[PDB]
Amino acid sequence: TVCEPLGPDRPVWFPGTAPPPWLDGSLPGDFGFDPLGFGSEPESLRWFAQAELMHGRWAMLAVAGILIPEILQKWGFMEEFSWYTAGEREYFADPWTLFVTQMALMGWVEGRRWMDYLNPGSVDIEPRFPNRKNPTPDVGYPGGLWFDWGNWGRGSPEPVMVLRTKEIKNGRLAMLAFVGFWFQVVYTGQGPLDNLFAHLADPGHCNIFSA
Amino acid sequence: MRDIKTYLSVAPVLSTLWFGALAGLLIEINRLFPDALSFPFF
Amino acid sequence: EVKIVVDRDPVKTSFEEWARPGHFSRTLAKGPDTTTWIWNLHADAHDFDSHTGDLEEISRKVFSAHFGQLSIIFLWLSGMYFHGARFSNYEAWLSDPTHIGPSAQVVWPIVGQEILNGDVGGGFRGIQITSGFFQLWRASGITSELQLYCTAIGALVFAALMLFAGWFHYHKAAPKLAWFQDVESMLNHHLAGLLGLGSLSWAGHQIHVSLPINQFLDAGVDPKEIPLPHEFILNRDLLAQLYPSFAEGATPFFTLNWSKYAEFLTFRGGLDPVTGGLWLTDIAHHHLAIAILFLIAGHMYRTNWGIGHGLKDILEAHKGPFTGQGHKGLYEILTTSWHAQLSLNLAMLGSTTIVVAHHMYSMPPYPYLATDYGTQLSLFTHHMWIGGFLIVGAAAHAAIFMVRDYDPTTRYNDLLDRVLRHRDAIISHLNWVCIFLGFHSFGLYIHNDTMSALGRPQDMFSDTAIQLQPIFAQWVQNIHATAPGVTAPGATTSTSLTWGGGELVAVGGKVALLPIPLGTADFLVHHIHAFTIHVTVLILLKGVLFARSSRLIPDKANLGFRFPCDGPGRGGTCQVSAWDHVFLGLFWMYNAISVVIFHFSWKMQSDVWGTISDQGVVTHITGGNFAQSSITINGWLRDFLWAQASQVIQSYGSSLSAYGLFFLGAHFVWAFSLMFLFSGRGYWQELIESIVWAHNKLKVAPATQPRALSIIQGRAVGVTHYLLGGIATTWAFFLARIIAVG
Amino acid sequence: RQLWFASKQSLTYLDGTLPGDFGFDPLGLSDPEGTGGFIEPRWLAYGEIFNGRTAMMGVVGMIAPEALGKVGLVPPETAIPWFQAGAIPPAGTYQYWADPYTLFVFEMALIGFAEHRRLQDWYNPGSMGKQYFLGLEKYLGGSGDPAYPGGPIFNPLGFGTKSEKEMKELKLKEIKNGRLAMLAFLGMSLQAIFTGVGPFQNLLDHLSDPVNNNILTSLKFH
Ligand code: CLA
Repeated sequence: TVCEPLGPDRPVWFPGTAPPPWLDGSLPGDFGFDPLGFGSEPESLRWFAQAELMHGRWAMLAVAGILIPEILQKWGFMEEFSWYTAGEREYFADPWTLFVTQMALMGWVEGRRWMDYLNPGSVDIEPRFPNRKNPTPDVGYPGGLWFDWGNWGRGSPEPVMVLRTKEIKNGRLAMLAFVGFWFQVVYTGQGPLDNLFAHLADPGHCNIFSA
Repeated sequence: MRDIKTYLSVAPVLSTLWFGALAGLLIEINRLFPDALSFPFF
Repeated sequence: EVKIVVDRDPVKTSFEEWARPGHFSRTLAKGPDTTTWIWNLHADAHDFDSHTGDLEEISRKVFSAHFGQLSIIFLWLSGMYFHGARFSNYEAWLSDPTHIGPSAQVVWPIVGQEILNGDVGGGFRGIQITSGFFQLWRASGITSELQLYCTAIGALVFAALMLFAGWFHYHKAAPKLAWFQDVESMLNHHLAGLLGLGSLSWAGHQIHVSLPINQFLDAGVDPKEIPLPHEFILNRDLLAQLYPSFAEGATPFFTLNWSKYAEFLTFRGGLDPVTGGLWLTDIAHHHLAIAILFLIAGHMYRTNWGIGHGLKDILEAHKGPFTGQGHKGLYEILTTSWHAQLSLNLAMLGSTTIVVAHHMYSMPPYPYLATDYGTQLSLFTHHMWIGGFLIVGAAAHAAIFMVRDYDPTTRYNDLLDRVLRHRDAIISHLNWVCIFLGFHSFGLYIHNDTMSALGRPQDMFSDTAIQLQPIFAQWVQNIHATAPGVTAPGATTSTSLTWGGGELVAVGGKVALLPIPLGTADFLVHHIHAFTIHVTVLILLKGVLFARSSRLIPDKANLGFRFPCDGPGRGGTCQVSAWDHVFLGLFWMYNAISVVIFHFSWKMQSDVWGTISDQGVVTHITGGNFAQSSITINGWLRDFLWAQASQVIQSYGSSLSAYGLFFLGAHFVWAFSLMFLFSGRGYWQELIESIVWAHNKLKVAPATQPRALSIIQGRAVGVTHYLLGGIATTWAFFLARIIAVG
Repeated sequence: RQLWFASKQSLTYLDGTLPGDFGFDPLGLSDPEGTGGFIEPRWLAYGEIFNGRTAMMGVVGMIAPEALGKVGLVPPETAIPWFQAGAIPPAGTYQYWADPYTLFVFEMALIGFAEHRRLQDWYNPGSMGKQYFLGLEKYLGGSGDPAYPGGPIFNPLGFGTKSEKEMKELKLKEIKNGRLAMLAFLGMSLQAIFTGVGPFQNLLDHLSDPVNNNILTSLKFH
């Protein structure tokens, strides 16, 4: 736990501006950007931090699942066609069965996680053979060799706050990427790589303003 | 922030949202069961 | 002199207060010990002058409130333009507007209301409208849904901008006193700046966009290939093709030989048979001349320089023998009390709304407007209602000023002093005039009805019997019909067609306007109007003049503006506050407006509106029985009220069926009002007491102690419900009848 | 203070604070009874400086291409009036190294970067030389006053050697040239809106034929 208070250690998102006082910069990925001041009170602050982390991780997974199969279609062996139209793809089972199974299992898991949030340490999975003392928690970073078997979130590979900063920044970027992909498919009728190459060929004209 | 929460807990806005939700439920039921005169379940 | 002085950031945009209701009132902020608290909260929210004692803060508050109002108006305009864009048949309507009903509202097919989306023609289904936007959108050459769409967007932008401006000007940069209190520059601008330049820019938009596209549409073209507006200003050759003079740039104007432009700026008058509307050349000349007039008017008062008058330097000179010192000091009164200004402006605005209502029907400005019957009728009656309400508000706020902020020690005057010094004479003579008019304008109807039901028709009041002739009105009509001969050579016909001379204008087998004759029935109805107006004036003027102190209660003013009574003493003192005077006058204003609008409907549907045959024979919508059936109340029942109420009552199971349903609820509320207007309070208090007992027995007695409404609020809810019932009844009646038959 | 059409509300605040006060303001805007935001006299001098500078650059640039085309060697591919270059679609256009619209929003974003940073400096002077900027940090402190930034990035050759008088001259020169360029730009644009042929060709005209005098015609056309 390292703090990033005002000064050179605090590169303000808006140069020449004093960041909101209740934005200390402890949470990695902070730059003093909350003009709406939603993080005014601490309970809301931590709640929004958890929401941000979850959104970032899910958005990373979603953008990977969009990107990789489409390029492996374009040039790779197997041809995974339009992902936006894969939502209605036909499988062995009906979409509602898939939906209810997803909801059951994810409700189980996310409910256990919800109780962990409301009551830290009271719902954890970390066995204890004798004489080896286990690690604690920092909710949002469960620890133990279930979700950190590489021993990366604790020390050695990088000071923690730096790696969490990497994570939150990449997650914000991935959120932008997902909303961009979706909005493009709303407007255009291709995948992300197709729009990409179309822009590469004609950067000067092949844009949103092409029509 | 908490001020806007206590403000949102003031009866006008709470009542408006509650009534909107109830009316939406009723109109959706009517959509999924047109003219619904009797109780043809038992 | 005058500068830009303001102040910085009085109040911070903090939600600290929104969770604490009634922060403004010290008593209200304590807590709701009972239930009357939540009535009193809304009841005094906007009461700014009872929240401070200095005019600076309330002036800032009203400055922000005006922005709120303007934001709401802009949002409404945006909604209108949107619903015209995405949900209307406007293009099909433009294709041919003779027999295609303007519809601009569809309803969702959920609960059987699909029938609401009735047949309106042009391959469309939707609730028919009567707002009359379509004549405007055809005047301004919209002729494309893209234009409505982008206009709605721009309106939304302006709305958000105004809301911002509001927030900023109250919270961040609050204006100061020497800005507000400086009325000289405000008059100067608003005269020259707002109105003048407004009409000028509109004349611009008309001569450079509307006029050519409208002339093309009158020539008859599908608006698809009609040249776009900007392509009429960029390439000059189009307008050149239209108007030779218009291809001469700007030399004929600057060089003072303006007559060259005579083609598109002219003084024809009359109406345009192609659409019955006004010759857009005329309306353009009008708007432009008005712009110039306002601009030359705006330069009156000294503001910073050495030229110009001062509103203090104008009054004090006027001082006649009878009145004495004249208007000395009045400038201070009308600059130190907002309520005075609110009253004056509300009165003038109500009068202007009424005169707009009048001038509308008799001189249809828009094209294809005098042939969409329901639109004309509904517009006229709406404007009449708005004017009436504004006038009553003017009187009420004048009374409020008389109570609170009037004082001779510092806000002195020698004119109002005299006026108040002989109030009794004024009220007495107005009362006697009211009695006289009531008798000789209603007893005439009573006599006529009686002598009818007694089989003595040749002793009636009509043209076929003992005769009363409105000679002055026919005199004026003759003058207006013979004036374009000598007095106004520059004109072509009479100023309108309703003057008793000329021909008739009919489009699509229907007539739009023609001469209007006046029979004895018109004399009687005019005197009824005069009487009812005099009585409303009596009520409101008595309230204002006696708001300070009456010969019944000596110190009424000390008891405040709005209080229920002064106890049952001295034989009973119910309804003595000016507030109750306004409560009374409201009903009489309602009655005046109701009889006026009924008269208008009958006269139009019996002497002007209707259809024209192929040969040219006219068969009016109702058969022209006015001059023979408006002179008996029993007639009003039979010929007009009963008969023309058919289309609303058979309306079930049709598109118009909605107009049917209201026709009952309108009546119902109308009933309901009596329950509050007749009863008192103590009875309801005891009943509420017994109900509280019945609940408390079950451990349900709420801490928000139930309380029957206070007296004044009872009267208020009663009068509101009554006005709602009456206006909704006449509204449903009018719409159903006219849109079904017409 | 060469008085040309002054007033007293001018002299209420125009007490000689701007370099070379001439005393010309009938209206009396910046009266300091209540200081209007962006009506501050400091902000007024700032605005005149910035506007005049931009106008100098614009009057050079808008006229440069076609003019040079006359007896010069910039090709006739761009022999086009500034008001016909393409900025005014009802006049002309050109096929460029991008499309029109995205080009405009891109240059808008760049100018926005520059002027946003300059404004942030205006509010808090010197406060740009704190944050990481991939270099450039040890230069953007300026010369204190946002009016006059200085700095070897904006002071390459080196003037005002050991002086404020030399700065006063150079600087009067600044205000005079700014106002002159403003006049010339406005005139070129008005001719363009009323003549319709282009400034440099208007010089081509007014070198020989005196009888032109097109205020006599007042012909208003595209
Ligand atoms: C990571 C951000 C990102 C990136 C790299 C792109 C890239 C692209 N978009 Mg795109 N887009 C984005 C976000 C992004 N978008 C978002 C958030 C939206 C929702 C509004 C859209 C909506 C959108 C539409 C509707 C269309 C594109 C299209 C395109 C392609 C042509 C460029 C163009 O005309 O659009 C320019 C894109 C925008 C104006 C969107 C603005 C939003 C982004 C975030 C701008 C901010 C820049 C970013 C933060 C800085 C770079 C970060 C990182 C990449 C280094 C191009 C491959 C077009 C296409 O399909 O290609 C043929 C197209 O029709 N975009």
